[PDB]
Amino acid sequence: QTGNIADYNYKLPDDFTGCVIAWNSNKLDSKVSGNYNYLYRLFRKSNLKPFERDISTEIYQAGNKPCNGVAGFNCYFPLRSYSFRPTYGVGHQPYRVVV
Amino acid sequence: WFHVIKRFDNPVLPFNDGVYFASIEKSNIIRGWIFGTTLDSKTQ
Amino acid sequence: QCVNLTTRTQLPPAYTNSFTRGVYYPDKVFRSSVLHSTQDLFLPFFSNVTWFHVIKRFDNPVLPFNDGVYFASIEKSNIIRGWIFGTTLDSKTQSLLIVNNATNVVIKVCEFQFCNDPFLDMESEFRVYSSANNCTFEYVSQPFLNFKNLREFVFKNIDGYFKIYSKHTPIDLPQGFSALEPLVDLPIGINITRFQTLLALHRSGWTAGAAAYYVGYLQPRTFLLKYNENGTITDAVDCALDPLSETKCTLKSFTVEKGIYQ
Amino acid sequence: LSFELLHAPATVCGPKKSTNLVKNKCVNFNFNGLKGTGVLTESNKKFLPFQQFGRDIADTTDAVRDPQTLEILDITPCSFGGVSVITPGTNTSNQVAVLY
Amino acid sequence: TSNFRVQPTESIVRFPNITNLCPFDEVFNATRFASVYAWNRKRISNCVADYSVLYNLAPFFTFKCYGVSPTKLNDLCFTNVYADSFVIRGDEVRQIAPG
Amino acid sequence: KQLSSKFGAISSVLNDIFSRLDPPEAEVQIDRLITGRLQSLQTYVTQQL
Amino acid sequence: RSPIEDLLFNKVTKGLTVLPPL
Ligand SMILES: *[C@@H]1O[C@H](CO)[C@@H](O)[C@H](O)[C@H]1NC(C)=O
Ligand SMILES: *[C@@H]1O[C@H](CO)[C@@H](O)[C@H](O)[C@H]1NC(C)=O
Ligand SMILES: *[C@@H]1O[C@H](CO)[C@@H](O)[C@H](O)[C@H]1NC(C)=O
Ligand SMILES: *[C@@H]1O[C@H](CO)[C@@H](O)[C@H](O)[C@H]1NC(C)=O
Ligand SMILES: *[C@@H]1O[C@H](CO)[C@@H](O)[C@H](O)[C@H]1NC(C)=O
Ligand SMILES: *[C@@H]1O[C@H](CO)[C@@H](O)[C@H](O)[C@H]1NC(C)=O
Ligand SMILES: *[C@@H]1O[C@H](CO)[C@@H](O)[C@H](O)[C@H]1NC(C)=O
Ligand SMILES: *[C@@H]1O[C@H](CO)[C@@H](O)[C@H](O)[C@H]1NC(C)=O
Repeated sequence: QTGNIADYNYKLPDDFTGCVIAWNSNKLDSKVSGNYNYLYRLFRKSNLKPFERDISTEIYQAGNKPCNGVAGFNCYFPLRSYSFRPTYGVGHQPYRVVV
Repeated sequence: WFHVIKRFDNPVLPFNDGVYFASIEKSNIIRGWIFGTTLDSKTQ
Repeated sequence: QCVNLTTRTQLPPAYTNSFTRGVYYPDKVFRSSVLHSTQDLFLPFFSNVTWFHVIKRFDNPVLPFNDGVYFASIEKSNIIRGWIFGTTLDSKTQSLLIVNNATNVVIKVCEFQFCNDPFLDMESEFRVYSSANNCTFEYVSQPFLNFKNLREFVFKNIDGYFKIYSKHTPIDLPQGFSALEPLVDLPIGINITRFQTLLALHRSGWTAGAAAYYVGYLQPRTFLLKYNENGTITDAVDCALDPLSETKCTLKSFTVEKGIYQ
Repeated sequence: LSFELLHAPATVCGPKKSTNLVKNKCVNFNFNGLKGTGVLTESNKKFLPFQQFGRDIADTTDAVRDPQTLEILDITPCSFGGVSVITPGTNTSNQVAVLY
Repeated sequence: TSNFRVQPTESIVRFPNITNLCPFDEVFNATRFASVYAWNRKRISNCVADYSVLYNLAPFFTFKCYGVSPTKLNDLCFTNVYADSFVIRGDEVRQIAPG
Repeated sequence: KQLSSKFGAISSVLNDIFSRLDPPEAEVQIDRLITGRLQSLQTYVTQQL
Repeated sequence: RSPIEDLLFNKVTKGLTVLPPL
């Protein structure tokens, strides 16, 4: 698969054997002001290998200017917060996925 | 080949693929190995 | 701006034959010294073709838009101007318009308002359509243009792509064979049901020179394509005309030996 | 600035057509969708302007023209073929020779 | 026993010669833009966007894109681009946000 | 000439199928293509024998 | 070659390869 998570967050190999288990967690895991405890990554230097967890907090660099650990010109924060709310649709509904 | 005697050969080499480690070891000198991308708190 | 004309004379259309005309390149694939067979729309060999004469003769009829069309014209002094394509020739549906004056060619598709007798008038008048509301595509290019010159045009509408193939061979339909190189491809993707033509009028009451054009319809029957050492088409053989050419199609050769064959 | 995600036939694609060209080497070219391996060699055969890519008796891309440049290049495969080994019996000796 | 074959090294064919099919300077280099309430609408279709001209100004402000990361704007293929240009004072530049 | 046969696939070319079709089924399509080519090769070998 | 064999020779005209005869 190809996507935001299927490329930079979690990959599944072609010979993977198992099951994918999902549930609606909008009753418990959602917050009226928004649940920012769960975060996702959008900026990576290369594609993430399957069954690999990335815990690097380094700022992604696009241009030749060094980010020096902070965002700025051609520098963006890889980590982004979720928008889990109970009053929104399926797209903002958190789902508990167990692999 | 690395020889330790007064020689202290502990270099850092990249891990591009799998490695084969052979040691003619006496009295249990070698204890273990350290593996990591950058060997710091920024990585695992 | 269109007005009624009552100077047209009533005459039945003429019919002639299409001995060795109506073969183009199936694709942009180059071939050298190989015998290749392809399945697409093509003009059948030795097939019927409709003939019209314009001299005082005025011939602007209404013809359908079958999957394959063939247009040939024995043209002198550039009397021809272009063609009209559409479904009902009004603003209720998209229509394709082709014009090519003395300096350039304009390819336009829009919901033009067409009258019952389109015409074009050196040239100092332009009375073809009336309105243009829903269209955003326009194209311009270099102009494509006793008898001395010939024109051969075919139009194909496959997968929403309109293909116009042109070839000029300066010298009834003359006896001979020639290639038909593709000219331009445009991704229009519209519904076309009835098509028309444009003829230029000379003012000196209007007088036009002697001209004639041929209109035909292609067929999806299987043919044979021969590629010489120069990559051009020299001879073609129908696979369903006579049994000898059917066996030529079966044996994949232009000659057959003495024997029994099914 | 706002866009639409898969609500209509696509019109504005980004430029993904490699960086440069390779001559006198068999590398995998991607000519607007078709993928093949061969050495780009100059051709003395005249090419009509409408033709884009050639075809051999094997129905494979052996000739092509540049999508922008008017120059024409022929696809010729580089060195390939089977290899055989000649040797005497193992009881006699172990010397071997290579043969293509 | 086997066959001999050399392997390819690089995969480069041509360069992005593709020219711009529609002007773009009318949305940011105009002499005067429309008002905040009567903001004009610009239609972009059947064209190609050259986003490599993004670096033109020294005081150029950061992207702060919402929903699309600027890293992957190139391999995307869109079908309709909307341009909405109107003037905002400098002390409510963060007002344009959901919620 | 039998190499340029569809053999029930979308196209006779392999790389466009690999880079366009979802691998899960693309594996089935390429398996059908290579087994059709194997059948043609086996027929050729039998005729040659 | 004798001319009879010469006349007989004159009257006769991607992984795959042709092995030359021994
Ligand atoms: C692993 O680390 C190397 C350098 O240490 C880096 O080049 C590579 O991209 C990393 N792998 C992933 C999946 O990020
Ligand atoms: C062509 O069609 C006309 C009527 O449409 C017919 O009179 C004529 O005999 C036909 N000619 C041939 C060669 O079929
Ligand atoms: C030919 O038609 C085009 C239509 O775009 C027009 O601009 C041009 O002036 C015309 N030329 C003449 C000589 O009428
Ligand atoms: C076509 O143009 C007319 C203008 O008279 C407009 O009313 C109509 O909505 C348009 N239709 C489309 C599909 O754009
Ligand atoms: C053309 O007409 C047919 C039948 O009326 C319809 O199915 C088709 O969608 C039309 N084409 C377009 C592009 O709308
Ligand atoms: C092919 O073209 C050459 C010119 O390079 C010409 O001399 C030759 O007669 C042509 N062959 C045919 C069959 O027309
Ligand atoms: C880009 O293409 C045009 C024609 O398509 C050509 O004239 C031009 O030379 C090309 N660019 C370069 C750098 O060669
Ligand atoms: C827009 O204006 C800037 C400065 O006024 C100039 O540098 C640039 O060339 C213009 N055009 C584009 C396409 O940015």
